[PDB]
Amino acid sequence: LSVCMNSKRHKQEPGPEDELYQECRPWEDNACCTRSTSWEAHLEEPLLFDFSMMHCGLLTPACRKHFIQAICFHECSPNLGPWIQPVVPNGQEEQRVWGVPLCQEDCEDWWRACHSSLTCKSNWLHKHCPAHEPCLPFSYHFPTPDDLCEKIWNNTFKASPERRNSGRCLQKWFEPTLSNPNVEVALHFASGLEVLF
Ligand SMILES: *[C@@H]1O[C@H](CO)[C@@H](O[C@@H]2O[C@H](CO)[C@@H](O)[C@H](O)[C@H]2NC(C)=O)[C@H](O)[C@H]1NC(C)=O
Repeated sequence: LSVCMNSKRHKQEPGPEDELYQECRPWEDNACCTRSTSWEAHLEEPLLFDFSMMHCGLLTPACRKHFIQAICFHECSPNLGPWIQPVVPNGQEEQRVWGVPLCQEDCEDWWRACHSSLTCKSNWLHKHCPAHEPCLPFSYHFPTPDDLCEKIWNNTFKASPERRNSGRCLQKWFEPTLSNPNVEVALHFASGLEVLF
Protein backbone atom coordinates (compact mmCIF):
# COMPACT_ATOMS: atom_id res chain seq x y z
CA LEU A 1 0.00 0.00 0.00
CA SER A 2 1.21 3.48 -0.98
CA VAL A 3 0.20 6.63 0.91
CA CYS A 4 0.70 10.39 0.78
CA MET A 5 2.00 12.53 3.62
CA ASN A 6 -0.53 14.78 5.35
CA SER A 7 -0.14 18.42 4.33
CA LYS A 8 -2.15 21.34 2.99
CA ARG A 9 -0.91 20.45 -0.53
CA HIS A 10 -0.71 16.67 -0.91
CA LYS A 11 -3.66 14.62 -2.08
CA GLN A 12 -5.35 12.35 0.45
CA GLU A 13 -4.37 9.13 -1.33
CA PRO A 14 -2.25 8.40 -4.42
CA GLY A 15 -3.96 8.56 -7.78
CA PRO A 16 -3.19 8.98 -11.48
CA GLU A 17 -2.92 12.51 -12.86
CA ASP A 18 -3.95 13.35 -16.41
CA GLU A 19 -1.61 16.36 -16.71
CA LEU A 20 1.43 17.15 -14.57
CA TYR A 21 3.81 19.97 -15.46
CA GLN A 22 6.94 18.86 -17.30
CA GLU A 23 9.38 17.85 -14.55
CA CYS A 24 6.65 16.20 -12.44
CA ARG A 25 5.52 14.06 -15.40
CA PRO A 26 7.10 10.69 -14.36
CA TRP A 27 4.59 10.47 -11.47
CA GLU A 28 1.46 10.81 -13.62
CA ASP A 29 0.81 7.07 -13.26
CA ASN A 30 0.39 7.43 -9.49
CA ALA A 31 0.87 10.84 -7.85
CA CYS A 32 0.38 12.59 -4.53
CA CYS A 33 0.38 16.05 -6.15
CA THR A 34 -2.29 17.99 -8.00
CA ARG A 35 -1.73 19.65 -11.36
CA SER A 36 -1.77 23.03 -9.59
CA THR A 37 1.08 21.95 -7.29
CA SER A 38 3.19 20.67 -10.19
CA TRP A 39 3.01 24.06 -11.91
CA GLU A 40 4.02 25.71 -8.63
CA ALA A 41 7.05 23.40 -8.44
CA HIS A 42 8.54 25.05 -11.55
CA LEU A 43 8.42 28.66 -10.34
CA GLU A 44 11.75 30.37 -9.72
CA GLU A 45 10.36 31.64 -6.38
CA PRO A 46 7.72 29.12 -5.28
CA LEU A 47 5.48 30.18 -2.40
CA LEU A 48 3.29 27.10 -1.82
CA PHE A 49 5.94 24.95 -0.13
CA ASP A 50 7.92 24.87 3.09
CA PHE A 51 11.05 25.09 0.95
CA SER A 52 12.34 28.38 -0.43
CA MET A 53 14.94 29.11 -3.11
CA MET A 54 17.72 30.57 -0.95
CA HIS A 55 19.99 31.26 -3.91
CA CYS A 56 21.62 34.57 -4.70
CA GLY A 57 22.95 35.78 -8.02
CA LEU A 58 21.77 33.72 -10.98
CA LEU A 59 20.74 30.08 -10.67
CA THR A 60 21.68 28.09 -13.75
CA PRO A 61 18.82 26.30 -15.56
CA ALA A 62 20.49 22.91 -15.08
CA CYS A 63 20.74 23.57 -11.34
CA ARG A 64 17.17 24.90 -11.18
CA LYS A 65 15.91 21.78 -12.96
CA HIS A 66 17.33 19.54 -10.23
CA PHE A 67 15.57 21.60 -7.56
CA ILE A 68 12.30 21.30 -9.49
CA GLN A 69 12.74 17.53 -9.83
CA ALA A 70 13.37 17.30 -6.09
CA ILE A 71 10.18 19.27 -5.45
CA CYS A 72 8.26 17.07 -7.89
CA PHE A 73 9.58 14.00 -6.06
CA HIS A 74 8.68 15.37 -2.63
CA GLU A 75 5.22 16.50 -3.76
CA CYS A 76 4.21 13.69 -6.14
CA SER A 77 5.93 10.47 -5.02
CA PRO A 78 3.50 7.90 -3.56
CA ASN A 79 6.49 5.88 -2.28
CA LEU A 80 7.56 8.03 0.70
CA GLY A 81 5.46 6.08 3.22
CA PRO A 82 8.23 4.48 5.30
CA TRP A 83 9.82 7.91 5.91
CA ILE A 84 6.70 9.87 6.89
CA GLN A 85 6.96 11.52 10.32
CA PRO A 86 4.74 14.02 12.17
CA VAL A 87 5.65 17.68 11.81
CA VAL A 88 4.78 18.07 15.50
CA PRO A 89 4.68 14.84 17.59
CA ASN A 90 2.38 13.52 18.58
CA GLY A 91 -0.16 14.36 15.87
CA GLN A 92 -0.50 13.25 12.25
CA GLU A 93 -2.43 16.24 10.86
CA GLU A 94 0.79 17.80 9.53
CA GLN A 95 3.34 15.32 8.20
CA ARG A 96 6.78 15.47 6.59
CA VAL A 97 9.37 12.98 5.36
CA TRP A 98 12.74 12.42 7.00
CA GLY A 99 15.82 10.66 5.68
CA VAL A 100 14.49 9.57 2.29
CA PRO A 101 17.63 7.89 0.87
CA LEU A 102 18.44 9.35 -2.54
CA CYS A 103 20.81 7.38 -4.76
CA GLN A 104 24.32 8.73 -5.26
CA GLU A 105 23.77 9.67 -8.91
CA ASP A 106 20.78 11.84 -8.00
CA CYS A 107 22.79 13.71 -5.36
CA GLU A 108 25.95 13.94 -7.48
CA ASP A 109 24.19 15.24 -10.60
CA TRP A 110 22.33 17.75 -8.43
CA TRP A 111 25.62 18.80 -6.82
CA ARG A 112 27.55 19.13 -10.09
CA ALA A 113 24.79 21.06 -11.87
CA CYS A 114 24.65 23.55 -8.97
CA HIS A 115 28.42 23.69 -8.42
CA SER A 116 28.86 27.12 -10.02
CA SER A 117 25.75 28.61 -8.38
CA LEU A 118 25.67 30.87 -5.33
CA THR A 119 23.52 30.47 -2.22
CA CYS A 120 23.08 32.13 1.17
CA LYS A 121 22.17 29.22 3.50
CA SER A 122 22.90 25.52 3.75
CA ASN A 123 19.39 24.73 5.04
CA TRP A 124 16.55 26.10 2.92
CA LEU A 125 13.65 24.64 4.93
CA HIS A 126 11.48 27.38 6.42
CA LYS A 127 11.48 33.51 1.77
CA HIS A 128 14.23 35.68 0.28
CA CYS A 129 17.89 35.83 1.25
CA PRO A 130 18.51 38.60 3.81
CA ALA A 131 21.10 41.24 2.99
CA HIS A 132 23.31 40.39 5.98
CA GLU A 133 23.81 36.74 4.97
CA PRO A 134 26.73 36.53 2.52
CA CYS A 135 26.22 35.03 -0.94
CA LEU A 136 28.69 32.11 -0.82
CA PRO A 137 29.48 29.39 -3.38
CA PHE A 138 27.34 26.26 -3.51
CA SER A 139 30.44 24.12 -2.93
CA TYR A 140 31.15 26.06 0.28
CA HIS A 141 27.79 25.33 1.91
CA PHE A 142 27.73 21.85 0.30
CA PRO A 143 31.31 20.56 -0.10
CA THR A 144 30.05 17.12 -1.19
CA PRO A 145 26.87 15.81 -2.83
CA ASP A 146 26.17 14.16 0.53
CA ASP A 147 26.00 17.55 2.25
CA LEU A 148 23.70 18.96 -0.44
CA CYS A 149 21.17 16.12 -0.37
CA GLU A 150 20.96 16.04 3.44
CA LYS A 151 21.25 19.70 4.50
CA ILE A 152 19.27 21.44 1.74
CA TRP A 153 15.86 20.58 3.24
CA ASN A 154 16.80 19.83 6.88
CA ASN A 155 17.34 16.07 6.58
CA THR A 156 14.32 15.59 4.31
CA PHE A 157 16.63 13.44 2.20
CA LYS A 158 19.38 11.06 3.26
CA ALA A 159 22.57 10.72 1.20
CA SER A 160 22.31 7.01 0.47
CA PRO A 161 25.69 5.24 0.14
CA GLU A 162 24.05 3.05 -2.52
CA ARG A 163 23.75 3.81 -6.23
CA ARG A 164 20.95 3.43 -8.76
CA ASN A 165 19.60 -0.07 -9.50
CA SER A 166 20.79 -1.29 -6.08
CA GLY A 167 17.23 -1.67 -4.79
CA ARG A 168 18.32 0.28 -1.69
CA CYS A 169 17.85 3.94 -2.67
CA LEU A 170 15.39 6.21 -4.45
CA GLN A 171 15.71 8.47 -7.49
CA LYS A 172 14.30 11.99 -7.28
CA TRP A 173 13.55 11.75 -11.02
CA PHE A 174 13.27 9.15 -13.77
CA GLU A 175 12.26 9.04 -17.41
CA PRO A 176 8.43 9.03 -17.65
CA THR A 177 8.50 6.23 -20.24
CA LEU A 178 10.23 3.99 -17.68
CA SER A 179 8.48 2.17 -14.87
CA ASN A 180 8.79 3.85 -11.47
CA PRO A 181 11.99 2.41 -9.94
CA ASN A 182 11.17 3.64 -6.41
CA VAL A 183 8.06 1.48 -5.87
CA GLU A 184 9.98 -1.66 -4.94
CA VAL A 185 12.71 0.27 -3.10
CA ALA A 186 10.11 1.78 -0.78
CA LEU A 187 8.48 -1.62 -0.32
CA HIS A 188 11.94 -3.02 0.43
CA PHE A 189 12.40 -0.42 3.18
CA ALA A 190 8.85 -1.08 4.38
CA SER A 191 9.83 -4.76 4.68
CA GLY A 192 12.57 -4.06 7.22
CA LEU A 193 15.68 -3.00 5.28
CA GLU A 194 18.54 -1.48 7.32
CA VAL A 195 16.64 -1.86 10.61
CA LEU A 196 16.15 -5.64 10.68
CA PHE A 197 18.62 -7.05 8.12
C1 LIG B 1 16.44 24.10 9.19
O1 LIG B 1 17.71 24.30 9.81
C2 LIG B 1 18.10 25.69 9.88
C3 LIG B 1 19.48 25.73 10.49
O2 LIG B 1 19.71 24.61 11.33
C4 LIG B 1 17.07 26.50 10.67
O3 LIG B 1 17.41 27.88 10.56
C5 LIG B 1 17.40 28.52 11.85
O4 LIG B 1 16.12 28.99 12.19
C6 LIG B 1 16.03 29.39 13.57
C7 LIG B 1 14.69 30.08 13.73
O5 LIG B 1 13.64 29.33 13.13
C8 LIG B 1 17.21 30.28 13.95
O6 LIG B 1 18.11 29.55 14.78
C9 LIG B 1 17.94 30.82 12.72
O7 LIG B 1 17.11 31.74 12.03
C10 LIG B 1 18.37 29.70 11.76
N1 LIG B 1 19.73 29.28 12.03
C11 LIG B 1 20.64 29.11 11.07
C12 LIG B 1 22.01 28.68 11.52
O8 LIG B 1 20.38 29.31 9.89
C13 LIG B 1 15.66 26.28 10.12
O9 LIG B 1 14.70 26.90 10.97
C14 LIG B 1 15.35 24.80 10.01
N2 LIG B 1 14.04 24.59 9.42
C15 LIG B 1 13.21 23.62 9.81
C16 LIG B 1 11.89 23.56 9.11
O10 LIG B 1 13.51 22.83 10.70
